[PDB]
Amino acid sequence: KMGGLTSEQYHSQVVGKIGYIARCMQTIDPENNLKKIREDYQDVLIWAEKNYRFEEILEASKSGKCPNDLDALSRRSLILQELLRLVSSISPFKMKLDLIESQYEKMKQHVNLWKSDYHVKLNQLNQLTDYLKNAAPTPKNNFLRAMTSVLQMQIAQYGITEDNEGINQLFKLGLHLLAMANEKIDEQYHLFKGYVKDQPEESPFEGILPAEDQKILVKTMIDYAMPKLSSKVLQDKLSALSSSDVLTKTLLDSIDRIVKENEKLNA
Amino acid sequence: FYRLKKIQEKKKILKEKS
Amino acid sequence: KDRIEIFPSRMAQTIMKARLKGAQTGRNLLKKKSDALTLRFRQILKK
Amino acid sequence: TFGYVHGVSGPVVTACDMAGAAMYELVRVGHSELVGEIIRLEGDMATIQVYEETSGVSVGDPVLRTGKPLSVELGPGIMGAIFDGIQRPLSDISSQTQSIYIPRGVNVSALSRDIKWDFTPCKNLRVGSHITGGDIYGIVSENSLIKHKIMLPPRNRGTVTYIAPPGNYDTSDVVLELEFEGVKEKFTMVQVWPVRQVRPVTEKLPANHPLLTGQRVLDALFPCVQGGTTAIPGAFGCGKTVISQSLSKYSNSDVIIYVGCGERGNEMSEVLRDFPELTMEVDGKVESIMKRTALVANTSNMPVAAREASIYTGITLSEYFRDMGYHVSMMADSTSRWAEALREISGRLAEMPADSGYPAYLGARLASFYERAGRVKCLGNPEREGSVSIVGAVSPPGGDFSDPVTSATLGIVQVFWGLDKKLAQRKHFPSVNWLISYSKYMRALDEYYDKHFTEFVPLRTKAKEILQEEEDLAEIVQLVGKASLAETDKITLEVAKLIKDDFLQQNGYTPYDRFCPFYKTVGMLSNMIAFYDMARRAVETTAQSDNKITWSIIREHMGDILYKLSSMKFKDPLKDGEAKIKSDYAQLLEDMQNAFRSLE
Amino acid sequence: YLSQPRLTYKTVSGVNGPLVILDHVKFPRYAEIVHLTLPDGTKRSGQVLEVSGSKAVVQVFEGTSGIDAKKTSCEFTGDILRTPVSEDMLGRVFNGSGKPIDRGPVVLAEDFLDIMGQPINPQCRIYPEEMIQTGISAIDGMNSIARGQKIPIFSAAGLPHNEIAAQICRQAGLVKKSENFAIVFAAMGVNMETARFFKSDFEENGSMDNVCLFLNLANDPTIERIITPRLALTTAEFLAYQCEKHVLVILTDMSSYAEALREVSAAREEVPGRRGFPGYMYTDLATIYERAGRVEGRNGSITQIPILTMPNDDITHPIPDLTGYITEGQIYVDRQLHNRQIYPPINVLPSLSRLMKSAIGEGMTRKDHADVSNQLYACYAIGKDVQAMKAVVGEEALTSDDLLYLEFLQKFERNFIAQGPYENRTVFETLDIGWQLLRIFPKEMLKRIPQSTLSEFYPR
Amino acid sequence: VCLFLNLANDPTIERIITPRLALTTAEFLAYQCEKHVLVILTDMSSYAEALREVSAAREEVPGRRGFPGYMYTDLATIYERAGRVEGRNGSITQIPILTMPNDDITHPIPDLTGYITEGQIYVDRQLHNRQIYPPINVLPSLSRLMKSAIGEGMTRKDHADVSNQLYACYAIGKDVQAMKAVVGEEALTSDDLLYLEFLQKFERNFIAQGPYENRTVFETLDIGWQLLRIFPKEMLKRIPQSTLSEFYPR
Repeated sequence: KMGGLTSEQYHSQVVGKIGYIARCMQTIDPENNLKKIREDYQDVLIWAEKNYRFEEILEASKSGKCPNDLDALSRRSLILQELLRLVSSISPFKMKLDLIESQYEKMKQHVNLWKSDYHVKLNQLNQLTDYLKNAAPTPKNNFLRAMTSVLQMQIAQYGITEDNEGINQLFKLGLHLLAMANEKIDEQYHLFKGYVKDQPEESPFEGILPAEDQKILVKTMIDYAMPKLSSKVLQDKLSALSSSDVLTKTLLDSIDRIVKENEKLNA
Repeated sequence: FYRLKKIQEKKKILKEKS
Repeated sequence: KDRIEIFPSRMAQTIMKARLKGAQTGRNLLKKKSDALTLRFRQILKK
Repeated sequence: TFGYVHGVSGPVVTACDMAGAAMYELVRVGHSELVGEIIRLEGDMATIQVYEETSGVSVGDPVLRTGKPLSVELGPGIMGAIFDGIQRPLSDISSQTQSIYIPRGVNVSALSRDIKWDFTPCKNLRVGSHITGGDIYGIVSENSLIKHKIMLPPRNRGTVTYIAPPGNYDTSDVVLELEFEGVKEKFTMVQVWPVRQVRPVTEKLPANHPLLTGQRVLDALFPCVQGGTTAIPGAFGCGKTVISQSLSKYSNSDVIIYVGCGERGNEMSEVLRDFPELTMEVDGKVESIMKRTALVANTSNMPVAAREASIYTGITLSEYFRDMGYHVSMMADSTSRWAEALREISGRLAEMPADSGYPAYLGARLASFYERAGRVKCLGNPEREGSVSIVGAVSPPGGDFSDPVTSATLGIVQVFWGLDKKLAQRKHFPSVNWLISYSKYMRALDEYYDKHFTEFVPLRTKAKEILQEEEDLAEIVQLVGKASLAETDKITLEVAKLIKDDFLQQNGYTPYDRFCPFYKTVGMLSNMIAFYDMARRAVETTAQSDNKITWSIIREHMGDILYKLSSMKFKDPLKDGEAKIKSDYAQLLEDMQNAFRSLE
Repeated sequence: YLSQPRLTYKTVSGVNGPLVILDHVKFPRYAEIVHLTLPDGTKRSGQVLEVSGSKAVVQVFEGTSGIDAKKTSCEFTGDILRTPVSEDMLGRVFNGSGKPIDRGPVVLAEDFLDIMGQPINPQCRIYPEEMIQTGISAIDGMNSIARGQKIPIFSAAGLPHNEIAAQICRQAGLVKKSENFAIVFAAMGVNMETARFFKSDFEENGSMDNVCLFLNLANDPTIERIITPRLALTTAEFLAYQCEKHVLVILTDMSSYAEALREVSAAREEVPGRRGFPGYMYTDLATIYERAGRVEGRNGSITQIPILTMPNDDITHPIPDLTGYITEGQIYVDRQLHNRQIYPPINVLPSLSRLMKSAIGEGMTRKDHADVSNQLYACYAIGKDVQAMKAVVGEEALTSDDLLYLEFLQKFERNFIAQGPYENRTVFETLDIGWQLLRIFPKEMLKRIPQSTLSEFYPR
Repeated sequence: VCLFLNLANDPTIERIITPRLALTTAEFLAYQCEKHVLVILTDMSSYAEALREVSAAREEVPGRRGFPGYMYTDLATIYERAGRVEGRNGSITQIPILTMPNDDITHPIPDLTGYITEGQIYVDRQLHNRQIYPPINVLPSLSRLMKSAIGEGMTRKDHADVSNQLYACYAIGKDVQAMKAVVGEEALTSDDLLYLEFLQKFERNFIAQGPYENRTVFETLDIGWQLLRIFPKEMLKRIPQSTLSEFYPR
């Protein structure tokens, strides 16, 4: 209590932290399935699983029954808080109970969690996620949304703690597209297609994105080449592709094929 | 400064106790 | 010594300020004369 | 309540019938309700120092007791607001009264009770939760940049009895109600805090992260940290606006709080005109810095007890935004104009003077002020961490660092960026002296550098050595004739000038030199010191070999390498990427190495 | 209005110094105004200085001679000092308390304004832009004054700062591009020869219709010297911010104001401050110097020119030192230039205008203003250094470029600075004189003038 | 260790009873439990300034620069609680730490402290600016209990003479260093250069130590003799002859 943590203040803070750990647990696992984790936090979840008032757990802390080392409680709370952050960032997708405990005990053994790079990559992912909560439909917003959904699923399938260079690539690509001026539109198409080319698959949004928006994705990529037209035959050729509901890499290669004959229609 | 403050203090002691 | 023998008063202050200004103008006069002689010296050496 | 006036003699009012009135409480005197503060009690009488003009106050006038000392209101409505040392809403007085003056005894709230704010509660909280002091229990969407976190006051606790659903509320509605030991507390979006009390934290951490400003100097040679304390010289024609403009536009801070502590009348009209014009870029869009900035503005004729309490209003606002999880950087312009109002308030109370007339408690105040900065772990449940960085400005008479205020502030602060006028007259910008400046935060930024920019600290030490050696070789070149110059010294006096002209000199009126990232800075310094190293070894190896190399051969064998060195500071960080500039610098390095092997 | 009858008291309970202590006052109001009637009939005026219960302490303007505690009457006015103000005050001479001393009637009021005034909102003031043309090339051409600045004149005893003030007053105006202007003059603590000079010089040089003169003399009551600049500034604020004129306010010898401040402070039984003057002198000077500037929505300004004499020619005395913390720049009236018989004796090397950059330029004076001023300053300093070296090196061992910096010196001090007390030089005449002086040096020596301007103005 | 931490954002008037709590603890541990205590009181300047503030609060007679007239009699009730007593096997060694305002040693705080304590260790700024550690200037330093603690059977027979000779040589070297700033480098004699060499080697070999280096006193005396051998034994006019006969040639 080096300076301002009076006894009343110290034990009020302890009771508050106990309640916060209880709430974070109830949110991270509403239907009890991480029995290992709900067991590791048992001595602090007991004081909330049965109804004690604020003053009962307060006098329990002053006496000495419940945990009263605010620093130990803080370092045990940061772990569960970052777990909840990881499992609530990837909200539409999900994670199964093996990777959850894997990541949990990978976090439990870190020297300093606030100085880790799981914290840093979670900061980046949450930046991307928060820009898109009330965004306006536009090219760069749609591209960010697509790449963000792909990143969320890749994290839900692999994890955040171990290195997975697809996740790193998508991370830095999204963080470079997010900070790109909303006037540069020739660059924020080159970024999207340069990503799509360096992606082993060719149907990335395979349940990753509902088809109703894959239509908007394929259309948005179809009117970026129409102003650059130079004939009528290629008009029909390009507008024939307008019937695809899957933004496949072959469609983009067909786009850059048709633009070849577009150029060929000049001197 | 100290001498003048002393004179004023003695003034405001006399006038109040008298 | 570390000080000049004088008594503190608002007359000694202006006297001492006058002394300071006079000394640090004489310094500039001598610092100009020395560089004049120095230029002459550097010319004499070359020729 | 409601004492009465018994006597008036100058600014000092005496009030009778004031039985239970605390010391330093605030009161409102008269029928126009001038604001004053209780400075002495005696029986049933109170002695009040009135802030405004007491001309016209008669005997028998009312005296309203407020119940609290000088405090600030903290809630949504602070960003982009303009206050003064008492936290009066200048831009709202100006529009409700439609006059160009500040009325006498004006009583308007600091945060408007008309705006409807978008409030969403914490989704886990429900009736029965255990919430303590500091917990964030809601969020108000203030603007597109700053989320405003609603926190419980640092001294309350209990169980949630009622919490409001998401919706639009003004800063008067009850958004939370909790219970403790049979007593209820209702809490709204605004909390009140005394400005002379430090806000509580969980622990004061050591500061170990840089404060990025964007200038190559002040970021390489004299670094500041997030949570540090800086001091600059506030003088005329020294190029002082670079610091505040850089802090506002290009910095890793989240919130900015600017404070004028008694500035001239027309010097405030320049800040209040320029600051609403600066812009930033966030998420690609361009926004105004007054979406994350608050200003405290005083002039020389405003009350002397507002020109003194300004520093405290500013630091309390920044400690309020630090407790949310943000990183704030406060700036106090002309702390000397605050010390003079301090001395005058002392003088009014007929207090014994100290050295140079300033009060006895001057260093105590100047130290307990700067002890409020730093990085902290915030009180409350959701495990955050914040910081406050203070930048003070002193105005020593004629550049003399012996005034009590300047001596104290240089004894306290850890960084000191010394802006010079001599360099400003030579068109050397930013006009930092680099010879009297210092920074004592260089040993705290050692895990950071060694983890992120491993090959930097040696370059920093080398550059400092070179810039010192070019300077203590001054009489050697004047009292002797420039000829008795060992080749090591020619190499120095040339590369040090290369640094002075193409590293330490930056031009903000460009598209490439407004902001200099740190990868670009370390690249530009590594190429220069690598040149220096190679060109110095090439000479001192062939010291006695009949093939004496001098700077005359080095400057002819590499005539384009030197230009490309002097042209490193044109690589745009936006039109060119980061990998592109890295590869360009690496290519220049390999060309240097080649053209140095094709010389031996 | 005030429709209740006034109260007269015959309850004087003490007399000492300039103070009369009355008892049984009903509800004594602070800073109120009182009219005293002496036992024989002479009428005096006073102001309430302290209030305590049923007791008032009145400070009498004309002293307490012949006042006894049994037949002197004091009638209480019921309010504070409010002065009448109208636009007809332009062209008139009042004394320190505001009553006519020019053989004319009293001011028919357009309003009654409290002379203490309220502070200007820091958020309504805007930045000074255009130029105030004084007609003196040492100020106009090299220390330009912007509309809304506050720039003092520092001088000493015996130096001719009153004639400089009079010339500024009877020449100042606006720049004639390719006039709503007024002046308010406040003379505080002047003797009778100075007051005669001001009055006659203004009213006989055909200019006393855009001037309002407030004359306070050294034998006048010392309380009127406290209210003289506040009447001047109340009138200036009316004119500038309600009638939208451009006002210039000249206040002569603020040092006498400081002395009167010290007197009325010591009358309150307050312990002296640093070097004699009260501890609150900064705030009192600031409530005067800060009643100035441009404001948003009005087309009028207030420019202030305080004038001081430095005691013992010291620049760190409390009055100059504190005036430096509130104002923007300074003009220096020198004594070496006065003894060498140069008028006006203005030293341009220590002088400065902090807002000159805003007052000059294209569309305000001319496109060559800043460069001509910079080059004149540079050449003058260099010529002074050359004249220093000439005394030890000898005039027969000087360069040909050091013989040019010694003709520029004489021509600059005798043709540019030295003007003539009735000679009005517009800004363009000043700049043309500057070019006539700069054409001594070959075009290649004028280093501070860009080549794009050395092409248009040098070949003439 | 027992810490009593009063920080810069804590009550000012409670800085008056902190050193007295520390010293009461020290006296209990030393004169009743018979231990050897070492007391470190940090910034007696802040104590003196809190004392000035409380004195000015109730309008008492000042001394120099506003400090109360009883500041000597108040600092002496703190510094004088340090020593040994007859019959008990404890002690109290006090090491206050000061900060002199503007590096002035004539300020009331250092001036009244030096009249009460048995010496002082002077930390210099001019040596800090040359990156010297520890930056200790030995001329304004003093210890008043040295003469009775050194010598034969205590450290070594020659301690006092080496100390006095190093003092004399250091003072003459600092005189020559200031003469040459006026008369130039090439107007000095053959002995002035000996003094200017002693100055450099002393400041770099004797003073400068390194922050974790523990020199036994015999190593210090050997370094002192290696420094004194710069001069012929006739320039060392403070050392008796029978000491120079035994210690100078080696």
